[PDB]
Amino acid sequence: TEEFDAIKIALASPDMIRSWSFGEVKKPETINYRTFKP
Amino acid sequence: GKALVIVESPAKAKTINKYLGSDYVVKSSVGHIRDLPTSGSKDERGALVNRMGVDPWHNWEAHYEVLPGKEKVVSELKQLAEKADHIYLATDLDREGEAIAWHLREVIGGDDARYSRVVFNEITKNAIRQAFNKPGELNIDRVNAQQARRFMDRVVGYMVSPLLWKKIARGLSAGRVQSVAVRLVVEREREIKAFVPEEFWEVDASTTTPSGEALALQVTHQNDKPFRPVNKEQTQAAVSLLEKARYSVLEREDKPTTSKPGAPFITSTLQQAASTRLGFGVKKTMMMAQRLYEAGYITYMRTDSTNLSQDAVNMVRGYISDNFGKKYLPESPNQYASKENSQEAHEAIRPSDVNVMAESLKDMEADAQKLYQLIWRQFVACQMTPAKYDSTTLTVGAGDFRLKARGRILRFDGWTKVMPALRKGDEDRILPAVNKGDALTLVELTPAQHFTKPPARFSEASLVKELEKRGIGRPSTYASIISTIQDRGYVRVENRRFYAEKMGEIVTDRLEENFRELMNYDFTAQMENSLDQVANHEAEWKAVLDHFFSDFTQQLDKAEKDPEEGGMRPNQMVLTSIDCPTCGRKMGIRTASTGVFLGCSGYALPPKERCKTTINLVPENEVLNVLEGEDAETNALRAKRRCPKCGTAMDSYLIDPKRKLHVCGNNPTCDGYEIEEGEFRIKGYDGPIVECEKCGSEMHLKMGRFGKYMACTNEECKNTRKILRNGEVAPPKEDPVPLPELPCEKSDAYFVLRDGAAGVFLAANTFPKSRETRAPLVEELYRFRDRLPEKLRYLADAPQQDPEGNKTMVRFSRKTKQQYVSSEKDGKATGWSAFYVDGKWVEGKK
Ligand SMILES: [Zn+2]
Ligand SMILES: [Zn+2]
Ligand SMILES: [Zn+2]
Repeated sequence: TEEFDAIKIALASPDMIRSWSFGEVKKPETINYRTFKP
Repeated sequence: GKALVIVESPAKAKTINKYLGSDYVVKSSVGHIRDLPTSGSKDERGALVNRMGVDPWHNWEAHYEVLPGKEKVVSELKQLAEKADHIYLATDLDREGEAIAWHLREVIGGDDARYSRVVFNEITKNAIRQAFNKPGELNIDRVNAQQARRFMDRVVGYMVSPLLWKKIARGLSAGRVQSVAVRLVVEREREIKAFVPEEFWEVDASTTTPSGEALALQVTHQNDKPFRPVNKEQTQAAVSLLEKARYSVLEREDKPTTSKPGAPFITSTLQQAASTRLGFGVKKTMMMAQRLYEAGYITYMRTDSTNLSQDAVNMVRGYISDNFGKKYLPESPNQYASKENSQEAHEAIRPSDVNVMAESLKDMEADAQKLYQLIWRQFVACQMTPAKYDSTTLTVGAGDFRLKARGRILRFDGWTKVMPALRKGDEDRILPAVNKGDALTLVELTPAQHFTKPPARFSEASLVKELEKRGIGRPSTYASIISTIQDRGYVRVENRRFYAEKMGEIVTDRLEENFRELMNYDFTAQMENSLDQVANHEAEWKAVLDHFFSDFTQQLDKAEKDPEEGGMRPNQMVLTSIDCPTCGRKMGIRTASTGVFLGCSGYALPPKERCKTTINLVPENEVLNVLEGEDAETNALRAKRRCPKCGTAMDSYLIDPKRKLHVCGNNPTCDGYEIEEGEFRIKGYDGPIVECEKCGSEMHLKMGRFGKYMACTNEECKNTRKILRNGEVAPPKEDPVPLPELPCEKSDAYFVLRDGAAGVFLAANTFPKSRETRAPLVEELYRFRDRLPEKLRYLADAPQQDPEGNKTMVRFSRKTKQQYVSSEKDGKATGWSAFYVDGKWVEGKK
């Protein structure tokens, strides 16, 4: 697939992790029981 | 026998029970059981005397009454009094306690040989034993004095308030001493706003000795005149001349200094100390002092006597001799003299047992522990040896200029040891031991710029000090004056400092003009002194009441007349150029009990041409900077604009996010106004802050035909929720079905289902009045399932009864923000609850 040659590891900069995320989760709810919907 | 002791507080009951024991039954008569009427529950004069209860013309018949909820306690007390053989009235020392005791006596009856009046200044074993040993008779003279005061205050309040409603504004109030306190605050406000700060500069100098020590001085003369440069350029010139000149210490002064401890607290001194050291105002100070007294740790907190018992003096001298030792004794007691008119029979505010340290007060909240520590420290300090200081003063000369240092060094500390200063003062430093006629070497010098202080705004404690100086009110009154001036809306307290509302100025001016005798400080003092004469039994209560009432009625009947006849001038308009959004006309600046507002002259035109449009202001808050210290008030005065027509400062208000309004201090006597887009400090509406689920905007609390209700601030959104019986925020409605089939029980209304963040509840169609709310039952919902909106129908499907057969109720789980159904038996929850997990009802034990 990606044909990588090696693996690299380092600390996570906060801007980097925020760049990963597609959104913030702010409330503890998990899934509705009235309709099985998040 | 069994002897019954009646005490006002329940905590006082517990503390006194600690020392009385099994032979005595202690019953706590919570507050005033019997009082003049309050609620509504030549006919005008009849209705006035029925509202007052007091009838001044028919020799002050009083028609006392017993308030809703007191009757239970009155019944219990009567039963216990029938059981008991001797009835002991153990109210507090002061006139209020005597009035309470008289009321109790008169309700229970049997007066002559069945009531003993007990008098103790502290709730302690020795004091209580001495008090019960030889009880006193009920001192009817002090009761009469208290009744005279109460009658005066009700006469003035009820007779004046309709006059102020007619002339000035509905929803005003008045009071004898209250109005004089407002007058004091308003006079200080007028002095402050009149003030025009000058500007003056000062120079500071830095010097080293031949011995390498270092000294800092301040520069105070030029050409043998006072050094006080007016501008920057002058100051820079002075600094130049100083630097060029050569300095020598032409003056060397030295002298011992002694400082005595402060007197033990009277109530006014205790309030001033608690404000200055701990920040407690009046209400918190007296509440905590009352708790400390009722617990038994301190003597009675309403006193103007600095006297101390020989027991107290011997105890504290023992404590000092044991802990500190002989140097701090000193040889003989420190006497302190109170006013000749003071209640010298009373003691000061002191500990009941000097060895009880503040940390040991397990049952007192931390603020009360701090207040007790202050009382203890003062009491110990007052008997200790004076502190000893040695003081040095230096003067140094260069050219046309002389510059000065003063310093003190501390060598015995005895009273300062127990009672330290809050911070070091400017003279609390070490000047080095320069010689007489010494020399000095020079380091670089700093100018400073200053503006003269205006008279300082009253604090709560400094207003209490002013009242104590003039003789307006008494130790028992002070807290009530300080509270009532705020509660009645004439004065506001901010930054721990007193500020006077424009309505307070209007009412002060009107009352001074019409009722000059009532508002004059000397006549207020003379009235207080005459009440003291009554309590002495130097005067007859009814007499002085009649004299007051005759004068007051003369002044009232003059004041009622038309303004051309000479009665109270109306709330005169001041006019400004602004376009009324309803009719474009010029707009004027107006004061109501609600505040200060912008009105359109069509308000004074008959219905045909009447305009009720109004515009609503927010004042700029002054934000005094604590870090600026003494400067903070001066800079506030500097911040204000000044009126064009007069020197008086101007006060500032916000009319648009684009516009801001300035108004003169003597408004409406002065008609200057200014309008500017520049916008100093701004504020907004409030109330239970709720979030509107329909637009996310802020939602505030408002009342009216909807009574307690919550409405969103967004002008594009009119969403409204409602307050219910046992919940905050306000469920809106969404399903406000006027369920006509469910009747109210405490009233004749019918229930309506409402929704909101609190949940789904039932409320009276007249919550403003009925304010009756209860949670719906599942069977109730199933009865009216059809009327429920489409969403809530699921609640009707929930099981109606638990496995035990008990009836269920719909509840809201805030932690999960969802509705569930729970069963209750005997009013307690059965511990069974059902929620709705994925289209089916999951029931189980809670
Ligand atoms: Zn108008
Ligand atoms: Zn002016
Ligand atoms: Zn809204």
